[PDB]
Amino acid sequence: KHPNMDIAVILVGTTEEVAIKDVHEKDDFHHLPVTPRVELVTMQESDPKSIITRICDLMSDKKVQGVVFGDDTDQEAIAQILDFISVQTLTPILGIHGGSSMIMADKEEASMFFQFGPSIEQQASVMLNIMEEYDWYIFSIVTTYFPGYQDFENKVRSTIENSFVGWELEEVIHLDMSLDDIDSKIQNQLKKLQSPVILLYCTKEEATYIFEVAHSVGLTGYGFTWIVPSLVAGDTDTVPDEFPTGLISVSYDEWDYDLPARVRDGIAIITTAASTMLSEHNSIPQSKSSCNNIQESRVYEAHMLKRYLINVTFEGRDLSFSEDGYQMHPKLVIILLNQERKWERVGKYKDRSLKMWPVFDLYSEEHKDEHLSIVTLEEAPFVIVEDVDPLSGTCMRNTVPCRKQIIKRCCKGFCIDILKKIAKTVKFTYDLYLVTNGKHGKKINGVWNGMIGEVVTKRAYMAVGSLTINEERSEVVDFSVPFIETGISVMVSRSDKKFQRPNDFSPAFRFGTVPNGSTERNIRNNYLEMHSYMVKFNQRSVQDALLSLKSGKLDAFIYDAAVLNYMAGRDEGCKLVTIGSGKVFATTGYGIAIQKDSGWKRQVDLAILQLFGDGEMEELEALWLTGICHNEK
Amino acid sequence: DPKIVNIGAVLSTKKHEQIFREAVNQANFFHFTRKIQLNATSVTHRPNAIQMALSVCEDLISSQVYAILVSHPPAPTDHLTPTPISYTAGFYRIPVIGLTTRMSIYSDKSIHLSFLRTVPPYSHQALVWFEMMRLFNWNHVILIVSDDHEGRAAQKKLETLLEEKESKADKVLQFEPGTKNLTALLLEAKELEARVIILSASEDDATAVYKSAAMLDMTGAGYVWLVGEREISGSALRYAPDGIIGLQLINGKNESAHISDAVAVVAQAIHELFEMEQITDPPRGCVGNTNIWKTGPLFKRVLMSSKYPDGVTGRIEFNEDGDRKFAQYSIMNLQNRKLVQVGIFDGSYIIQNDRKIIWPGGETERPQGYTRLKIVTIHQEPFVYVRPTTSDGTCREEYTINGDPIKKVICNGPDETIPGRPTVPQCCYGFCVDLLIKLAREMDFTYEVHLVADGKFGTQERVNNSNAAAWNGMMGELLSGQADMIVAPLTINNERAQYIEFSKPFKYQGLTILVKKEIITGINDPRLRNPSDKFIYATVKQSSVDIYFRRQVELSTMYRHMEKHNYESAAEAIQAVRDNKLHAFIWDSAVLEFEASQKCDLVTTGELFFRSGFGIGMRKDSPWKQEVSLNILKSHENGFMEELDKTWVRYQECDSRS
Repeated sequence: KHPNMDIAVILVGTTEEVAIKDVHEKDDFHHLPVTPRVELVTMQESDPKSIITRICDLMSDKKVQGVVFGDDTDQEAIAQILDFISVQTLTPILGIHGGSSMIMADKEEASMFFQFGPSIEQQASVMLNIMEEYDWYIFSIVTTYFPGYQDFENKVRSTIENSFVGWELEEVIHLDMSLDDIDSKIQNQLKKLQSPVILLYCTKEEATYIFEVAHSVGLTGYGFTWIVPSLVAGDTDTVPDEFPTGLISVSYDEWDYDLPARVRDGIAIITTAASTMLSEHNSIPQSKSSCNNIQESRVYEAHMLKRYLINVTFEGRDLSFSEDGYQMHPKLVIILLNQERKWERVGKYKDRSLKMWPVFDLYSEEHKDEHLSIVTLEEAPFVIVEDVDPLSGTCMRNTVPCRKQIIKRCCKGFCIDILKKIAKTVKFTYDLYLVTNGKHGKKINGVWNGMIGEVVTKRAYMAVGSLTINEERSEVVDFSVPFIETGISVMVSRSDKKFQRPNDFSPAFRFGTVPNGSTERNIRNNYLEMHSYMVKFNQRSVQDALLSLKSGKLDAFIYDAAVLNYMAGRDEGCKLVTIGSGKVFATTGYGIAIQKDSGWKRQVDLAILQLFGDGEMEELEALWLTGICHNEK
Repeated sequence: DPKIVNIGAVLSTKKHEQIFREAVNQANFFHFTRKIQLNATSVTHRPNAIQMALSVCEDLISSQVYAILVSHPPAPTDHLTPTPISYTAGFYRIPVIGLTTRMSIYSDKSIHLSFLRTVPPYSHQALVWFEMMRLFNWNHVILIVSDDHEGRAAQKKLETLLEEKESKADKVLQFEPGTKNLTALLLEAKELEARVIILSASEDDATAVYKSAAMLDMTGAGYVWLVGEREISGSALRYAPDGIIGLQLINGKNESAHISDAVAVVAQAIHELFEMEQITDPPRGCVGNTNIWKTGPLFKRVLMSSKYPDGVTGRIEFNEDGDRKFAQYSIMNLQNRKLVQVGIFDGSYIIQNDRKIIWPGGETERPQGYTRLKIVTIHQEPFVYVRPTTSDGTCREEYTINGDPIKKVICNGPDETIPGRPTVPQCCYGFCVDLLIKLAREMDFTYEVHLVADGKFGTQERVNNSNAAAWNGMMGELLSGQADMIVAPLTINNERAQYIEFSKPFKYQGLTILVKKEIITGINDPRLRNPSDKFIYATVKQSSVDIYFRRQVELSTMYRHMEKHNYESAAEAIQAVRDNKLHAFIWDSAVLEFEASQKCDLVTTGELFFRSGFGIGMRKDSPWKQEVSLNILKSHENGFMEELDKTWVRYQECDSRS
């Protein structure tokens, strides 16, 4: 009738001879159908022989049906040993602290062993959450042959593949601690990796050697940071300073719940599993404990117990395990090595979600560096140079200074405003000047000219203006996305091959464009006859080209579409208009120069479409681009 | 002064202990006794693991052993009965050397990091098979493994051998141990073309394997069997098929030869070791020492590199895992239901004994070794048509406009007719089908076609984890292998292209727009550029066009307007314009122009943009595609395609309306 179970628990260490005996086991939750019978024993230092002998010794005829192990020790190995006994006995064993809690090789399925440490997979997940929180995207992994490797590599792989972010795995390293090195082979590899954020995985002892070697390699310093699983930190009571400071790692907290509370959790799990198994089969779990002889009969039946024991709940708290035998989601704390020897908590993490305390710059501008000088040119419609009021002595309002080597000129306009907003958003400061040789870039024989030259000579980082886009310049320098719809176009008063030959039409026809332009170069590339014919009709400047159109002596003019459209809108009389719908061939937009694959690059691009994203460009279009003509619409 | 350096061992019998001590004394006598001396300690196997582990900690380690030797017990209990020692010594990093454990699970340094052996594991036997496979030139085989660290390790090793070559997974077959009936799996095996088989399993499992295999007559000629030492032995030998090829490791049974040699190696290793300084004795006794032994890994390092090629057992060198290298096996044949040595294998090269080769069934010499294409499609009106087979009766005699009977084939595909969606037997006839059969007459292959469950051809989606999802649709079936080859109207693009090989285009076409004639300037239409809620422009989400919209940055803004009011399938998309629900429709021409002819109420406009081609999908690994393109071109030159488009594009009634 009265179903009293038989249980045993052990504490090692506790920094005391006369370690606190039988603090717990006091009746709690007595309602549970089986009452616990407890025998407590302690042993001072761990050994395979001492532990094996003692646990079997307690087994005797005693017939205990469960065991909880706890330690003051930092030792990795212990868990496996007790697990081995479990494999032999089929008697459940679990552990609440230290090494037993420390991770171990994948448990034999038949075997029953449990740990109150977190799952390897779970820990890797937390490491990832930590990196994501500080937005450290790029990282590498240093590992050792110790068990759980490739369960870890796989877990990281799974966790990483799913996320949207463009994180980079740089290197994965597997080094055998066995075949210990004269070669400093670990030094020879570790020296290779350039990545800022490093995940390390190994035994507590191994971390020391890897770290001394890293200290030789120079990997512990200045901008690189290391992140660690439970095992290395272990107890956290003892910390060789061979570990670098700023080392980041997760562990279970002593403060939240003390060790006896944890032991209470273990006992509760064992007796709850006993109660549930009872409820299911009304059967006593009690079994003969003696290891030396063959395992007791009907102990083979015990498998279901494991099946029952995996998830257990008491005190409104879930003990649920995972197939490996780690608890599914124990509460966990993000810890850092405070300066000196301190292990001081940084974060709390539970279940699905994680929370961390410090805001910024955890543990000459930190975000970014250097300065950028910019070159431009004055557009007859866009980029406007104005002469500053001499009495004032310096630029006014929207006008931003630009210098031309030959005198301070004051630039304002579309490029100035777009640049200004961009500078405001990305938050950098810049120097603006004017180009001298060749304006927009021009090729004579082998060599480039213009702002592009100053971009190539590194006398300019980025070139801004009415500059059009083409394959050659995109080849030499990265370009910003087009902000405006533009291109080649025609402007006249009011593919047919009428352009292709003038001579087909008996009266001489006339059309021309500005030389050294992207338009003229494109023309020469695709259509030769047009270029060779139009060289006579080429004009000095857009105002003068306009003089050729306006006063007569020229029929048609060809130029950039944005300028021709703005000029369409703005004219002293509506004497000038675009061609057709002004729908332009060679559909292009104004870009912006950068050096090469290395540049702020994408950061710029985002800024640009944010400008349209808030609808500013429409306003700026109405103010700067909009002309009065095209009034009859 | 002399220093007594202990060694320890666990062996089968006291006689073998005496053999051990004798070998040790031979080591002492033949190397300097003035500087150092070796001492021997040993114990018989104990009934459980625990008595033995206790023996190591008490009886052996109290003697300060620098290393331990272990052998399999007289009656094997379960398997890997020398499991505990590798763990027990391992705590202190004391090197362990097994004599009789051919078990593979000790090869992983991670779990057993102190473990070395004078014999190669069963996995390493694959070295022979690759060499065997090498000689006979069969690249195509089948592998049957039990499911455990043993079988999976064998698979990994052989596959790793194959990795240097183009990776060859002709097929692989996993079964789980203790299963008396394996019939279904072999039924799956026969379908695979490759006629050569290799297997690894336990004796009891092997009985079941041969028992099941004989039922399906896979033991017959034209089939070859390659196997592990365990398979030929025991009860498995009794039920074993004739002509099988088999392996036996040399001196595998003998502990003693391996004893003399192992101890010889240990001696050489130690004498080489003490040449080094900063040495420490192993921990005295298990009790009171929680710490490892710093020397132990070094002792392992020298011992793994320890040469001494001359030995009673054969050449000695150790692989990275501590497993032995360059071991010798003796190949065995089943002739007249008895074991015979056809040849013997030593070193990296096989050796052929004078005995005649036997193959299964009757062969004086018979080295013989080594079809069905699963095809998938989608419902696209011009190149594919779907009608169910009338009752049981198959296909209609319906005739093309040019007098020819229409060809047809059976296809299993999604049906929306039933409220639930069953994969339904159907009749499908098409341009792509005529092409496929044209190939089938040209090509050695035979074809069975079923339409993909998803109406979509394919697009990347979902999340990710162990069982990655992958792009939904027929393409996904291709990577999955549900269909080995894809015949459909598929546009060819780089994003897909990296994943799979693409056949040369049968057709050349580009995207365009359908709008009703009866009262869009360009691919770039200001009207598109000037979108309107009032003027719709419609497409199919997950259609490749959508991939063009998402992947391309330059038009990336324009994508979203199209995204609104998307249709699920082609018929509905054409219908909307026909129903006048949607003013415009955007799709690739090859599907669209045929419809343009079909109604003429609707028209195509502008210039094909996103100019592309349609091609037949295959995995890069499959060489048949090499012929396919080669065939496709051959079909282009003669004008076969021109006449097929001429047949299936009617062109009957329509014109430029204006």
